[PDB]
Order: sequence, then C-alpha cells, then structure tokens
Amino acid sequence: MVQAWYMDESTADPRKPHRAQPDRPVSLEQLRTLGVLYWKLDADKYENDPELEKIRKMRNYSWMDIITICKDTLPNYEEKIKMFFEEHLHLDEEIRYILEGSGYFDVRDKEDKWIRISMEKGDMITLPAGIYHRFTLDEKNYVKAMRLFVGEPVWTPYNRPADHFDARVQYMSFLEGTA
Ligand SMILES: CSCCC(=O)C(=O)O
Ligand SMILES: [Co+2]
Repeated sequence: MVQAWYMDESTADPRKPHRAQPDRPVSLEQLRTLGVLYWKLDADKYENDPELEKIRKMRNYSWMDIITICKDTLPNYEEKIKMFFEEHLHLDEEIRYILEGSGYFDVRDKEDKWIRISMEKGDMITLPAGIYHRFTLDEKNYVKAMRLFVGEPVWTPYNRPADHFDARVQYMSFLEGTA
C-alpha cells in the first residue's frame, strides 16, 4: 500500500526519504482528514482504462495531459522543479497520476507539520484546493505523470503565505469538520 510519513528535522538533501525516527507512518485514512484522496491503478493501461474513466467521471476530471520530469527533456527544467518544491497552494485541485518513476508530495497536516507522501507507478492522488504542499523528485530523479483538471487548467502556484484566498479559507473550514 501507499507509504506516507512524518519527516525528520534535517533540511539537507530534499530528495532523500527523511523518515522521522522513530518511524511515524501516516495512513490513507489520516490523509483523507486532510482532504487528500488516493486511488491505485494499473499504469500500464493508462491510455485505455475503464477504472481510470470511473474516477475521472466521478470527479469531473474532464481535462488531462502528460508531463515527463527529466533533466534532459523538460523545457525550463531547473526553474520548473524549483517552483514545484516551493511551499504553495492552488485555487483548484492538484491531481496527478504517476505513469512511470516516482516522487514525493509533501503536505501540511492540521498542526502544520510536514507529511511526506511517496508516489510511485500506479498511484493517483488529489490534493485539495487550498492545501499547502510541494513536490520533489526522489533520488531516482525521474517521474512521468498524467495531470488532470476539473475543466481547462490553471496551474498558478501561490507560494506561502497565501492565506487570504477564498479557497484557503474554505479549506480551513473543511479541516474543522474532519476527525
Ligand atoms: C508528479 S507531477 C510533477 C509535479 C507537478 O506537476 C507539480 O508539482 O505541479
Ligand atoms: Co502544486
């Protein structure tokens, strides 16, 4: 199953796992209290998968494309991966389905402590509008992912602090309502 954990107190080498000691694993159930949802799919079938279609229709993920984060092939690579990793939020869901490779999504918990979520081939995640998060490659330095969106996408990150947005206010209101 999908692995998530609280992080250690080192700020060095962000692509390493940074597991807290002793281990403090985080379950899919705890992630749901943060509004973070997850599905496991057969990523070999991504071009034609009834199971992905079910999720997309349920959630109205009407838009998708594919992105490959590779030191060589990605245009403006160095600036892009810097922007992914700055703590930020969006006014829309961030939905990513890992087709190849791997990476980490870090998200803030209810006490603003970092949880690291390890995403691998087959893993699909949605980070709710308003959640503070960031993304980094892991030490394998490669990921290929499907991006999905509810309608035509707007990718704009708002780097923390971004507390004034309605999407953030509504998300805080959502957090009051979960366990
Ligand atoms: C695994 S997708 C690459 C990261 C990304 O697209 C983002 O942080 O917005
Ligand atoms: Co983001």
